[PDB]
Amino acid sequence: SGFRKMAFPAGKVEGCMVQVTCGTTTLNGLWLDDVVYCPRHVICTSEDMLNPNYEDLLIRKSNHNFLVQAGNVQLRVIGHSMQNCVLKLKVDTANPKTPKYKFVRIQPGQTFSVLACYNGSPSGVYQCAMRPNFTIKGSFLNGSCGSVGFNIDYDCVSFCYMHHMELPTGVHAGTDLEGNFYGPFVDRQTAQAAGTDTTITVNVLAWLYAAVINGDRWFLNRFTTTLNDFNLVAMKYNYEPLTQDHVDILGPLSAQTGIAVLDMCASLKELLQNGMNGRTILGSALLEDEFTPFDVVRQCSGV
Amino acid sequence: SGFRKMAFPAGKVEGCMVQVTCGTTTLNGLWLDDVVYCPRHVICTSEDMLNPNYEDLLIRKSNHNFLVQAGNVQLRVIGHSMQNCVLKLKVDTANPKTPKYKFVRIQPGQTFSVLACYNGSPSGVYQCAMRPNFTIKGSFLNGSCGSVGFNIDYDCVSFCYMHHMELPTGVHAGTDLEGNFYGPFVDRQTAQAAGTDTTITVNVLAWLYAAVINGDRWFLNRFTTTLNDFNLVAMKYNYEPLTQDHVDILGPLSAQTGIAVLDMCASLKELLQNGMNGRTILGSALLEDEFTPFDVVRQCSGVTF
Ligand SMILES: *[C@@](O)(CO)[C@H](C[C@@H]1CCNC1=O)NC(=O)[C@H](CC(C)C)NC(=O)c1cc2c(OC)cccc2[nH]1
Ligand SMILES: *[C@@](O)(CO)[C@H](C[C@@H]1CCNC1=O)NC(=O)[C@H](CC(C)C)NC(=O)c1cc2c(OC)cccc2[nH]1
Repeated sequence: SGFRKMAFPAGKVEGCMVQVTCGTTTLNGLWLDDVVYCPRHVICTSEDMLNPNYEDLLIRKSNHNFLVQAGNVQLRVIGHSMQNCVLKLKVDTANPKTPKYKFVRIQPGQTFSVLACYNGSPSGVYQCAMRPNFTIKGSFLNGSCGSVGFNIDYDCVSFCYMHHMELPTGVHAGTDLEGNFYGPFVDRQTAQAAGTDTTITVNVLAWLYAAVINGDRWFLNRFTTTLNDFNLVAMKYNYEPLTQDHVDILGPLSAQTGIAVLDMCASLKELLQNGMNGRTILGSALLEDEFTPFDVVRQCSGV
Repeated sequence: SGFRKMAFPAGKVEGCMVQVTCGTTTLNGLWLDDVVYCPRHVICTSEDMLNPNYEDLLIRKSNHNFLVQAGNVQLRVIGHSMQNCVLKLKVDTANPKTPKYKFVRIQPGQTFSVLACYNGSPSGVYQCAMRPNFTIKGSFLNGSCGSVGFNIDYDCVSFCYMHHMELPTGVHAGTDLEGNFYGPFVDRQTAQAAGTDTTITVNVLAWLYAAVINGDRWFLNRFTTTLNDFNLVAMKYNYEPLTQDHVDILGPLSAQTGIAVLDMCASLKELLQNGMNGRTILGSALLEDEFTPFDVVRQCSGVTF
């Protein structure tokens, strides 16, 4: 029993983190085979970062301009190219710790594990969710650029995130491993805002099922709602609409607890309209929305 | 910026997790150098666990009764001994991935990363706080016994926890790496209840220092207090009393902010006696008590290992 924000074991990724320095700029890189991936703004100086013409800045660079260190050993750069906001630094040595990996673009509402690194050295691991406005609520300080987010399926690491920026509001933004930002963000040194931060409804419902599986039911009620009437109320509160696909994804949690999805929706509607008073759900005073249905199934199946 | 429950990178521990099996009973063990550590109840059958005599049950076992596997590779057991509730098995191979490590016994309020493991395979990592009642609010399923909790310092992994038990309330109990349980629990198949829990005062204060570091300081008041007077008051609100070590580990955050420890105790005292008055701290109206001073420091300054 029990339910906790849980990340994947990061050992397979820890063996891929390196340090990338260009001039006075340093951040993290991801070393897979004989390629090191890192945010392209490492080639920038403090002045270039205000408005960088990356294609212009990149052509004026040589291989020896890039200092790549894997722990103690320094890796010799024998080529370099750009794929959107990701610099690809070819090296004369293939990482012997390269695991089975793939590059994927995660969907909003989905979760992944982040391996926060500084100076190429892992520092901490935690789980994040790709929010509807394509930001993530992480913990990133100066020098965390180049940190990656990932999921693991058996023996395959699916890389989905590389960190680039912290918005003025304190949330964070980044790209997939092909260098495409999540959201309307750009890698220039400017204050940038995201779209309205809507709540991942299917995740909140999954988290309510987890609370019930762990013996908490004070928020349940005998009322019921139609899918449309629930979505009417949810959208009023800046919640994402619940699709029939979401209803289907919640099936296992419904079968395990015996609470129909539309029954849980009636509970959430009451919570949204009445609040939680001073009560808590799984120790939280707010409705948690960064647990996916699968995150709940993996921790609550058989409980 | 940002504040999260953050676990340590677990690569150094993942390379040490193995599976230990006796008969049909299987759990996790910790492979360090040429010794594997694991809960002693692996030697029990399902019925043995109801009322085991581990000394008697162990006398009937030999080295050849122990199946130790790293993945699918068997590690031949060449020696066995019992230390409290932990079984120590000498194997013929020294773990090449053994990291710098030490065995430590933590205090209530200290946090550590748990590497949840099943059949010797790491499955998840999350941060836990040792409650004052010597339980942890973990997430453990069948086959999780032998999972360890740890901290990482000078490239050294300090092992502090090995999983054994789930309580009826849904919390969890275990031992240190010397087999000594945290709290008054025993490795037996019975429903055992933990004492009444309390809030970890030192961690709440650390969380208040965190808010002040971030410019959120409305709660800072003009009063101070003695350590003794605060402890007597805090206990009336189900808060644990502070020790001299607690005051000392709060030192760095006290110097960083310029707020004396006993001054912030007086501020917390007012929050307990008067409430928040519809206000929040770091975005929450709930006082957080599972962030140690180091966690606040390690996360407000990005220390690596
Ligand atoms: C990377 O480590 C840079 O190498 C760093 C990310 C963080 C810094 C602190 N916490 C983090 O997560 N990223 C940046 O500094 C980026 C660099 C861009 C992509 C070139 N810049 C920002 O994240 C950024 C800039 C500004 C800004 O300007 C002016 C105004 C307000 C917020 C802001 N964030
Ligand atoms: C280990 O994996 C066993 O090897 C397992 C712990 C969990 C199983 C699911 N989630 C967990 O955390 N541990 C046990 O099953 C222990 C075995 C002891 C140490 C011999 N037993 C319990 O945790 C336990 C027993 C009982 C009980 O009796 C019957 C009544 C109520 C609760 C309870 N928990």
